[PDB]
Amino acid sequence: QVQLVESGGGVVQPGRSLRLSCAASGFTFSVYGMNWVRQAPGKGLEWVAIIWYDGDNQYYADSVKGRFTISRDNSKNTLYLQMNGLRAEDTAVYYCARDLRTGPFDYWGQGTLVTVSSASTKGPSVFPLAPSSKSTSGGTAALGCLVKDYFPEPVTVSWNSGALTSGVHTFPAVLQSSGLYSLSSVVTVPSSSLGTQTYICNVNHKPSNTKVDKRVEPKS
Amino acid sequence: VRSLNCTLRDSQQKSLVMSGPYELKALHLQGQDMEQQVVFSMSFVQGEESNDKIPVALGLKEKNLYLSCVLKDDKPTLQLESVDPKNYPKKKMEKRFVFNKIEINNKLEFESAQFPNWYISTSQAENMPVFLGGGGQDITDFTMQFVSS
Amino acid sequence: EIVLTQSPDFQSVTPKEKVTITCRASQSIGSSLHWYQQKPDQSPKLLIKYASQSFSGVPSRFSGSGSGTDFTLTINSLEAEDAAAYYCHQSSSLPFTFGPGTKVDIKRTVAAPSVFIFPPSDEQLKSGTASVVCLLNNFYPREAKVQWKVDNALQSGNSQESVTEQDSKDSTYSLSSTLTLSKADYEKHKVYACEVTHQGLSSPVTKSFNRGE
Ligand SMILES: [Cl-]
Ligand SMILES: [Cl-]
Repeated sequence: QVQLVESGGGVVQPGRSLRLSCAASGFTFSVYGMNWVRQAPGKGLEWVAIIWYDGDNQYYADSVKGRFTISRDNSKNTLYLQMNGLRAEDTAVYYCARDLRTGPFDYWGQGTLVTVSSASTKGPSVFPLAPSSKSTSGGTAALGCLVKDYFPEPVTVSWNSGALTSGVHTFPAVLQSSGLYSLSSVVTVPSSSLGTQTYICNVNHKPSNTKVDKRVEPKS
Repeated sequence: VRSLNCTLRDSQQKSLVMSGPYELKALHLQGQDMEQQVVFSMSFVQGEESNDKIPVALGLKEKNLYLSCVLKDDKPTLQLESVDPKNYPKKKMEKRFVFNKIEINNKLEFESAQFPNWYISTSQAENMPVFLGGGGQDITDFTMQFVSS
Repeated sequence: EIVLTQSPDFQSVTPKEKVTITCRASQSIGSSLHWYQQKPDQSPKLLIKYASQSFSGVPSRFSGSGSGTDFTLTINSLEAEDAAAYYCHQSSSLPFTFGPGTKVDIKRTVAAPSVFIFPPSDEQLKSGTASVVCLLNNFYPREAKVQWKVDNALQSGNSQESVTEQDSKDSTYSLSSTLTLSKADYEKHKVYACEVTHQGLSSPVTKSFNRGE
């Protein structure tokens, strides 16, 4: 079957360069046009570049024109993207895609994340989002964990080591002014469970090897 | 203007494909790669109905392009020209886009109506561009297959 | 360059509904308009090629139509798995362009958000910065308005919102609004409130706290 596999994404400093690869199988690679399409976090798809079947021609979007170079190697069934002058705006998941007759993008790869930042690897600070003293009898209380200032993505959050799953909402990360990520994980629980049940958020940031188990208690 | 959607293969069974923004190349394709063939919209234009000749225009059905013939350095040249798809096909098509479709030896020949004795041609060699040519070693004969898919 | 626009930006659909979304081109593109589906943190997939032609393996419920500048994608009886972003793309001329997309979600009964406000912890402000989190929990539709009040004064450019993806069970959204202030700025004021406006609320809901009270 048609298979496209991208590799080469990672964290890169702005102004520096990075090479993306896309290995193809299950079709005559030498007779199909190939493309790169990118998607910045929470944004629409953006076409980056095309290379015709034989590699004697290519075309770029204005946004990448001059900074990026699309190429291929038909003997290795591989598609390339050389990125130069990378900037914060270039942070995106990069997909490789085959086109049919220079028309639709009929097969897509899984995508590779390219992170463009001057930020250093950092484990997060974990603060409690304490359940309110106003939480009434037979009602619900919300509590959580503010996971702040980490780089790069991802951090993972579980509650009571994954024992508590119903009512949990771990929010997608938001990039702050500083160039660091922040998110909160919340859980709603019975207000009557606050004294008898222990609530611990388990935060894990592998890039910095930061494991934090934070107890979330009513304030006194 | 009513036209017919088709693919064209030269007399050596080489298929036609896009290789650039305004370029076609002719190469042999494996059976499973038959879908790669460029889709033409052949329209019948108002003109010279001489015995064995029929005036046609060749648009690319999936692009805002038409084949046209012009001169470059005193030389008749084939090109793919950008058009506004909403105004095409025209019954009164512009002279540059007009080809005389000739039926001979159960085959098709496309002569430029702008340049007599100049035809849509391919080379014997694999993966070379489609051009205006026509002694000589250029291939000028084609077969038309209908688009079903 | 050919620009593509998509309408609406967001669509709420009850499962089994026949739904239609549009794509408009800035210039005539013949039938060279393609439709893609994209689920969050998933690779896009081709649905319809050349306006109205089927693509192998795509469920028969997906249908496309249109020519020139106006194009439509029809979902003939929406299924739960169809909540996704829908993109159109044109290949008539270079450079190739995508439309901005249509996000389709699952319609359910209006659900008011459960609002909670969280002051900054003692351990946070020790390191110099204070965070005020406003939680809107389990609401429908996605549309919610959050305004921060600091001693009955409206705040601007110091808050970041985050919204979860639609829950696969209850079809609700949850949202966090995080007000960031320096330790000093936070120590200058007493009242911190977040006002929430949603279709499920007859009158907007305010959740407040007096700093250290
Ligand atoms: Cl073939
Ligand atoms: Cl179906």
